[PDB]
Amino acid sequence: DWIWNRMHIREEIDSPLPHHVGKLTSSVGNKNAMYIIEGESANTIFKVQGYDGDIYAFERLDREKKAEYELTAHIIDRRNNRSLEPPSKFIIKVSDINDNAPIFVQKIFNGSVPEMSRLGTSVTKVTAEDADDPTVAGHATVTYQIIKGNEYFTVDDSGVIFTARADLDRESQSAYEIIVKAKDALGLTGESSTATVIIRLTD
Amino acid sequence: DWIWNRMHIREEIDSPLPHHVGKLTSSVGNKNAMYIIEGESANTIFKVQGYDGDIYAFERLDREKKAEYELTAHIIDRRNNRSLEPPSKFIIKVSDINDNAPIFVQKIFNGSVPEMSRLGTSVTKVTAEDADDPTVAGHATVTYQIIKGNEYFTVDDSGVIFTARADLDRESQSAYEIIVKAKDALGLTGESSTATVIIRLTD
Ligand SMILES: [Ca+2]
Ligand SMILES: [Ca+2]
Ligand SMILES: [Ca+2]
Ligand SMILES: [Ca+2]
Ligand SMILES: [Ca+2]
Ligand SMILES: [Ca+2]
Repeated sequence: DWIWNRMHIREEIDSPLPHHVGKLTSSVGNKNAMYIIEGESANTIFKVQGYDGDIYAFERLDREKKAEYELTAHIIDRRNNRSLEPPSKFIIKVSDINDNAPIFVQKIFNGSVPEMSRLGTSVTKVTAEDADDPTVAGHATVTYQIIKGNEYFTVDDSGVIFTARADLDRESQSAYEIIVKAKDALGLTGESSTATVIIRLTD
Repeated sequence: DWIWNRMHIREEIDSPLPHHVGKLTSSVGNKNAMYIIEGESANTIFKVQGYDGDIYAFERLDREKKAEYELTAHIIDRRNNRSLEPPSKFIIKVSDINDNAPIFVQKIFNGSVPEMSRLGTSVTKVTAEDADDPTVAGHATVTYQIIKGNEYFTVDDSGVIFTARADLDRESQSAYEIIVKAKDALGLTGESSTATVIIRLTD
């Protein structure tokens, strides 16, 4: 279905308040009429600025705090306070910007793998989460790199760590401490965007 | 009735092209669908910019040239070119700015009034035309001032000229030339802003 009862405003707008959100339109043509709103942050963050039905935002918004607001519109005869229309529900949607980097879910991950496993043996999985909107182009798309120990292990872009060599010998080294870094597809990183993986070689 | 199938963009936008108009929303689905538009200046002035159904304008607009544009939106599966919704009609409205001053096309008006008429006697009506939108915030509200001949006549903000004295005497002076200035209520005046009124006393 087509969804038309929506307004959209970008988060984190850094030009001077207030900021234009969108415009209400009722077909009545009583010019004693006024647009009135109620609902989530109606008349605090979002205010009508008239007489045309324009709604403005009076705070900078963070989609990661609240991503949308449910409001209801009216239109009122200011002579007699009569409601001229049925009220109309709508949503003000806060449009995502890429303002978060992926952050690992743990400071230290642990795994193990038998010594002398074939090249490309899966060891363990690391995970970083990006607080941006995962339905927007790439904003919460996470990619991974090993930045210390990449000669010994590789990582795929799901965070899966694999042996990078077929000759890992427990006698030479029984525990690797490797450093992983995460970074969203638009390049945003990072700290808490690194972590450590302790990988023990088993006998 | 509430009219939700609308977008609005201000005319005579001075910042870098291109300029955000609004956003289409289908509750569909893919994951493989694309927003496609047709209609007045679709795909030349107005283009979808992807992938969330945002429309942008690629020219500056003049409401006085064209005030609105009828378009139809589609949502199409990229794979097989199947439509995924019935099309939806919508209008892109161009929001007025105050960029026109009242213009006198007729620059000489003629009126008459009996000599020795009382103060406040109606003489004639002058009219200047303002090309902006009469439904928006004073933009085409015309006001008038007398800038020559104030001692003898007044003008109201509807352009009606009145006697300013009860002793206008046909034997002493049978004809006056006053000059009227028009400007809109927001102060905009320009090159065609004055007219002469030739007033003759009768009896
Ligand atoms: Ca944010
Ligand atoms: Ca991100
Ligand atoms: Ca964000
Ligand atoms: Ca214009
Ligand atoms: Ca205009
Ligand atoms: Ca004007």
